[PDB]
Amino acid sequence: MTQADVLVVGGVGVDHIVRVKSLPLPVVDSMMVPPIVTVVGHTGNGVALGVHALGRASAMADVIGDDAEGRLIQDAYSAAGIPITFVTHISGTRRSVNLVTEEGQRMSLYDPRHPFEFIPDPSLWREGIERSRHVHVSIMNWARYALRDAVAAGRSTSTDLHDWDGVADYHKDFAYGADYVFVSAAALRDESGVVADVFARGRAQFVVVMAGSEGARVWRRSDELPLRISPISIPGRPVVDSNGAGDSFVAAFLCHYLDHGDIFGAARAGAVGGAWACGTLGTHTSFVDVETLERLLAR
Amino acid sequence: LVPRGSHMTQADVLVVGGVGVDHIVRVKSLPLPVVDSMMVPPIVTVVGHTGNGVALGVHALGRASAMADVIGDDAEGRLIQDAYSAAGIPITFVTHISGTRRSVNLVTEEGQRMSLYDPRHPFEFIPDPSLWREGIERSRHVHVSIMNWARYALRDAVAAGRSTSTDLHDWDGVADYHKDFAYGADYVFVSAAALRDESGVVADVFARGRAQFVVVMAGSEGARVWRRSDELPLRISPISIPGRPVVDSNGAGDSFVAAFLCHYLDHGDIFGAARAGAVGGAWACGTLGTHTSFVDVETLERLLAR
Ligand SMILES: C[C@H]1O[C@H](O[C@H]2[C@H](O)[C@@H](O)[C@@H](O[C@H]3[C@H](O)[C@@H](O)[C@@H](O)O[C@@H]3CO)O[C@@H]2CO)[C@H](O)[C@@H](O)[C@@H]1N[C@H]1C=C(CO)[C@@H](O)[C@H](O)[C@H]1O
Ligand SMILES: C[C@H]1O[C@H](O[C@H]2[C@H](O)[C@@H](O)[C@@H](O[C@H]3[C@H](O)[C@@H](O)[C@@H](O)O[C@@H]3CO)O[C@@H]2CO)[C@H](O)[C@@H](O)[C@@H]1N[C@H]1C=C(CO)[C@@H](O)[C@H](O)[C@H]1O
Ligand SMILES: Nc1ncnc2c1ncn2[C@@H]1O[C@H](COP(=O)(O)OP(=O)(O)NP(=O)(O)O)[C@@H](O)[C@H]1O
Ligand SMILES: Nc1ncnc2c1ncn2[C@@H]1O[C@H](COP(=O)(O)OP(=O)(O)NP(=O)(O)O)[C@@H](O)[C@H]1O
Ligand SMILES: [Mn+2]
Ligand SMILES: [Mn+2]
Repeated sequence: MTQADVLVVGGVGVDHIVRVKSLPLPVVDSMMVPPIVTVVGHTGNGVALGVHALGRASAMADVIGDDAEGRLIQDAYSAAGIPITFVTHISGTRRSVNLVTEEGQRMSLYDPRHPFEFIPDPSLWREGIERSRHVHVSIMNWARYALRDAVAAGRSTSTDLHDWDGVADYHKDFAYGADYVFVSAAALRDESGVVADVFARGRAQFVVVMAGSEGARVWRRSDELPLRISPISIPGRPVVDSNGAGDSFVAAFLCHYLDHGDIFGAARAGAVGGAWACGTLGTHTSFVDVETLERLLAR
Repeated sequence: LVPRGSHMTQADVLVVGGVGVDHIVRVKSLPLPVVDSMMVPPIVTVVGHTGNGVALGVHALGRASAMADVIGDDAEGRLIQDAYSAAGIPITFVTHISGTRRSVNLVTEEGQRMSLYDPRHPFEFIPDPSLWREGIERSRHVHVSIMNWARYALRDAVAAGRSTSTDLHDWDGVADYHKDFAYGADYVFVSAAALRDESGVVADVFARGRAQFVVVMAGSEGARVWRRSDELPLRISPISIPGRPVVDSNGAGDSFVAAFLCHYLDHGDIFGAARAGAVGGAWACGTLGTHTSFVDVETLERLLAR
């Protein structure tokens, strides 16, 4: 209802976390695992929580289900002080089963669940856009038009492409359409070439590549080479689950860049918080606050 | 930690322990691919696990079942609860902080299953026998699922002169965990899967336990029934159902057990019941993991005539 700093569009669901000895899975008919937790998650949700956790004002706009999980999300967001605007789809809330090893390897078994061709009433995101400084668009299929609207409304825009080929046409609208572009180095064949293209064919102001344990890479039009942002080791806090890490990174970065306009400072800030999300198990269970950030950012 | 739920009438089969929740994920193929993210069709969340299987199968066969287990104060715990009220099945339970059992089942378009099982209860946890003792009094037969605490339910059930049965599932024949169930129950079911010296284990069970007979289930190869009297196992042909091809062998053992019991309680024919269980198990193979479907009396009797 009120002004928000970051509007997140889409990307809230439910995650089922199974801790396994190692990946690829053994050859068995039945294997016993430690407790399988069920948490609210998915990329958009991560960013929103992270922003809110940093004292800033976030807000959600997504398609959830008339599920039990839809309602879990609903008053989970009411538990925190986070505005959520949703429409319910018959097909139900997105959810996923994530396999995690005790050393960090992650595989995600993802259930988008919504009709690929489905578009919610644009008022879903359009009202958010009027009351928001920045818009983070998560790569739900319909969310592309939110980005379209957001840019047209002269809001700063961001997106997370996640694993993306660097080739596929699906992600492309987000890659070329958003001001600040985040993507995981995971499936990138020619990062150099992919970045260069985005700069050429899109309104990408800069491109931040997240590469797990080896940190993150920041690309600028001005620099032919990426600025390398080393991963942060937290004194007292070891890595447990790198799920929600990207979203946490993004959350910190945005919050920092919205205030300072320093791109590297924000990248450093994102490296923290990204690292903080690793000290906890379970996607989007723990986020860094302001006080904790500034202490570690002096470090 | 004092039992509650709904239980008032006489029951044919009391199932002790073994109810939980399954998360079913349909996968392209197994062994799992090497990737960071792949999309799958809708992941359904259904009530399941071994005890639940027996109880449901019995219920589907026109007889009266009933549950006694440890569930959680979970959402999944409450899922189970009014799933059992949807059907006409009495459940009596105690709640543990650690929550309801769960499992993640990976299933292929070919039938292949991997189960990631979460017992969740403290291994050393024992509910107050009042959980199952009222059940035992209002029941003709007691099926004990190999939950660790269920160990004493069986003992109590036996002392109450009820006929008893259990499903040991995978068992090498060496572990001491299963032994109390193996030696303590009247009708013993075990999967041939991890049995190294099947013969010797049986001989032992008969010798050191009160096993009246032992039913070895061997998937696609049918089932073997052992008696003290015959030195060789009687082989029960796997049954092919007309109109219903094999698609998913998930739930077959529990289904086998339910049908067997219901038949043996009525007729006392062991080979006859064994044949019925073969049908019940085959029906579960005709079922896809996501649908809960058990054979009724009519289909059973028809196919048992064939
Ligand atoms: C957020 C999500 O992003 C990625 O998923 C996207 C796919 O990569 C896209 O290809 C597209 O999938 C569509 C396919 O083209 C096609 O199958 C069509 O039928 O519809 C599909 C659904 O639209 O869109 C997907 C997003 O909707 C990525 O692969 C996936 O891993 C990402 N989800 C993870 C995010 C987090 C936290 O950041 C975890 O909590 C989730 O469990 C992960 O699943
Ligand atoms: C029903 C379940 O039975 C079997 O699981 C038992 C284990 O084989 C036992 O060794 C014992 O495990 C305990 C360990 O001994 C102990 O050291 C500690 O690790 O705690 C363990 C849990 O108490 O007891 C287990 C039963 O509590 C079998 O291995 C397992 O596969 C069986 N579950 C299947 C049954 C169904 C439906 O028929 C599915 O829903 C499950 O996903 C299957 O896994
Ligand atoms: N082991 C680690 N040690 C320190 N920092 C880490 C570690 N793993 C990840 N990070 C930080 O967290 C960020 C996110 O990691 P990464 O796994 O690359 O994102 P991601 O794979 O896209 N996660 P997701 O958004 O769910 O797809 C990285 O860019 C680092 O800044
Ligand atoms: N592929 C199959 N085709 C036909 N009948 C089958 C097939 N698999 C199993 N059966 C029947 O179903 C019974 C159960 O077999 P089995 O898979 O060993 O039980 P299980 O291992 O306990 N599976 P579960 O129900 O999860 O405990 C067998 O004894 C057969 O009678
Ligand atoms: Mn990501
Ligand atoms: Mn079994």
